[PDB]
Amino acid sequence: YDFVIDEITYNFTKEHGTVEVSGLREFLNPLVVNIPPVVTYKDNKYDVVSIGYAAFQGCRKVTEIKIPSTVREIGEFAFENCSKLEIINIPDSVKMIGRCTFSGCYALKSILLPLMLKSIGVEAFKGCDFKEITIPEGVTVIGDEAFATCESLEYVSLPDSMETLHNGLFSGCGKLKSIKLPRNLKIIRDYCFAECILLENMEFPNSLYYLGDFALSKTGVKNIIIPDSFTELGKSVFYGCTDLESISIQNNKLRIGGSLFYNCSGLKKVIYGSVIVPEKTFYGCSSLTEVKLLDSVKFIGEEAFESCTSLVSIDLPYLVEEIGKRSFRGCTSLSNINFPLSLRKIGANAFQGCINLKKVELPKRLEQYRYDFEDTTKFKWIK
Repeated sequence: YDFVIDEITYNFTKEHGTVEVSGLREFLNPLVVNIPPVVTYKDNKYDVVSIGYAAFQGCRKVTEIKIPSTVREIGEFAFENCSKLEIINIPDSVKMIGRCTFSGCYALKSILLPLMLKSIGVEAFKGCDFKEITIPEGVTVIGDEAFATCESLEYVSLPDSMETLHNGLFSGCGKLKSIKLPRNLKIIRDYCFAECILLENMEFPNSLYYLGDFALSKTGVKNIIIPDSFTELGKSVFYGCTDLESISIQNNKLRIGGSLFYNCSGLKKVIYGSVIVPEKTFYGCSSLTEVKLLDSVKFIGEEAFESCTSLVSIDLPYLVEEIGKRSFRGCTSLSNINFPLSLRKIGANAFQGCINLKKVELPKRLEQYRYDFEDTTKFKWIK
């Protein structure tokens, strides 16, 4: 630092007659930091116009910081890991909250953002203990993981003009039950709501066409309908959702990654119409008991229904061409399945472990696939 006044250290900044707060007085061997708007040093007055980069980083004993109206800029990391910080104000002139500014402020239970704020950086509020936050209408960017691990957050108002939610924005917000999405939202990026285990109420705007990888993983959703307005779902979007009971994805042209409902162990009912059921879509869906595949479904991917141990019947629609490797492996309850004459290929061990699959009917043309069933399965061969 350049000089110290009371408990606070200062650095000279380029603008004539100005200083930045650079930290607190430290001894080598409830705490309120009261930042003044003006300090005098060696007969000259200096306006306190900014808080420096990492100025209070790791100051784990501070409980309150009072920031004067003259502060117009706050550096990245400024209050990072201020884990006892409970009380702080952001002056009206501050336009950006930078990277990690409040990351790790686990005791911070509220904040009011300046109405003229324009951007919120990566991880800006990661771990803060807010119950609610309102984002001013003019905020045009909110960075990755800005509210990740905000474990008390129950209410958030996003700017209504926002069109993209960044990666991991609300990852780990395990008290968030609802969110109102911006009315013209286009894209939800990867991990956005991952581990929002209580999240139940979220309506999709008509404009929303993309959900990224793991975007709704380990959420609280109960019944999902993917409307025709979606054009792409990433991988693992609903991975591990334990409260999800039904899904409907009927659109024949929707692009979908693998593992969408992997480990959705509460999923009971499926309606599915996309042309391909990708790899591992329903892996480990051990409560799944009703599966409606629309006539538009033509391929059942590798391991798609592996470990669906409650599924007794499935009607394969009349134009199915391929069943993948291990597609019904370990479906212990599976008893009733048809093999349409459009079928060209059955993958290795597709019906391994299907111990209750006692009788099937196949064309002689597919008899080489008999080894992909349990040796107890009896076959009726169609000439």
